[PDB]
Amino acid sequence: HPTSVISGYRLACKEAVRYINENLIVNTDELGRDCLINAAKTSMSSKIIGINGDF
Amino acid sequence: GVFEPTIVKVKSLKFATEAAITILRIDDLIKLHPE
Amino acid sequence: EGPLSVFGDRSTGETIRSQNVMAAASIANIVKSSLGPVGLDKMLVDDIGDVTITN
Amino acid sequence: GKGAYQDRDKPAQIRFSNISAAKAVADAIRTSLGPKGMDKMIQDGKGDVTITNDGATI
Repeated sequence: HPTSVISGYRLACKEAVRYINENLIVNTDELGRDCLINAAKTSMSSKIIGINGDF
Repeated sequence: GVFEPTIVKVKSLKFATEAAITILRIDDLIKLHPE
Repeated sequence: EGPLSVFGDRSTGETIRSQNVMAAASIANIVKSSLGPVGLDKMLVDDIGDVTITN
Repeated sequence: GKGAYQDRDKPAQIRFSNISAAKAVADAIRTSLGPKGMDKMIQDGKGDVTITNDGATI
C-alpha cells in the first residue's frame, strides 16, 4: 500500500539529513582562501570555462 | 579539492522527496474537454 | 461510456500510475547527458530561429 | 388486487434511471474514503490542475 511506502520515504529523508551532519568539514578549519577557491573551481567545472578555473 | 556547500545536498534531498510523495498519491485522473 | 457522463476522459488503476512514471522518466533522460565534468551542451532553436546554447 | 392496471411505464423507467445515475457517483468517490484512500487529479478545460482528497472539491 503506497501510504506505507510514503512513510518509509519520509523516515529515510529525515535520518539521512541527520546523518549528513557527520560528514561535515568546517570552513575555518580549512584555509580561508583555499576553500573558497576550490569550491568555486568545483562548481565551475562542466561548463564553458572549465579549464579557465584558476583565472 | 572537490567541495560542495552542504545546503545543496541538504535542500536537494528535502525537495526531491516532497515532489516524489505528491505524485505517488494519485490513482486516477479526469480531463475535461476544451470549451 | 455509460455512467458518469462528464464529457471527458478518465483513467483508473495501473493505467495512470504507469503513465505518470513514464512522463516523469522522460524529463530526466533529456538532461541526463549534461551532468559531470564530462558533460556536454545543447542547442534550443525556437520557430523564429533564435539559437541558445546552455547546459 | 384484481384491477388498477398501470398503463404508463415512464415513471417506472425514470426512477430506475435515477437510481443508476445516483449510484454511479457514489462508486466514483468510494476510493477517496478512509485513512488509506488516495487522491484525484482534475484537469480543467482552461488547463488548471488540482490534486485533492476533499469530497466536496472533487
